[PDB]
Amino acid sequence: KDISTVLVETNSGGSVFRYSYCADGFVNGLQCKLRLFDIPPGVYSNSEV
Amino acid sequence: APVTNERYTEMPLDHQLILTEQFLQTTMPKFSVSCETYICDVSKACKNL
Ligand SMILES: *[C@@H]1O[C@H](CO)[C@@H](O)[C@H](O)[C@H]1NC(C)=O
Ligand SMILES: *[C@@H]1O[C@H](CO)[C@@H](O)[C@H](O)[C@H]1NC(C)=O
Ligand SMILES: *[C@@H]1O[C@H](CO)[C@@H](O)[C@H](O)[C@H]1NC(C)=O
Repeated sequence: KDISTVLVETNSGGSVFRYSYCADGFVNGLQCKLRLFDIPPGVYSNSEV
Repeated sequence: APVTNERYTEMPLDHQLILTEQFLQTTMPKFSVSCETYICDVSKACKNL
C-alpha cells in the first residue's frame, strides 16, 4: 500500500541477511533511528513522532 | 621584596576591601539535533535526496 523505511544488515559479501521494518513495533522504531540492530541499554535522545 | 641593607621602604598605612567579581562562562545547554528532520520536514522527497 505505502512506503517503508526498513533497516538492513549486510554480511561480508554485501548480501542482506537481517532486517526490521520500522512500523512493526516500537523498539524497531529506534532501531531505525540509530542504525544499530541489537541496541545496548542506555538513554537515547531526540526520537521523533 | 626581601629587605636587606636598610633603606627607606614605604609601607602602607591602611588597606581597603575591593570586590573583583569575575564571571567565567562554564555551561551551555547540551543539544541533540536531528538534521534529517531539521533540513527537511515530514516530506520524504528530501530524505531520499
Ligand atoms: C565482515 O565481518 C566479519 C566479522 O568479523 C569478518 O569475518 C569479515 O571478514 C568481514 N568482511 C569483510 C569484507 O571484511
Ligand atoms: C651592607 O653591605 C652592602 C654591600 O657591602 C652595602 O651596600 C650596604 O650599605 C650595607 N648596609 C649598611 C646598612 O651599611
Ligand atoms: C584608604 O582606604 C580607607 C579604607 O577604605 C579609607 O578610610 C581612606 O579614606 C582611604 N584613603 C584615601 C586617601 O582615600
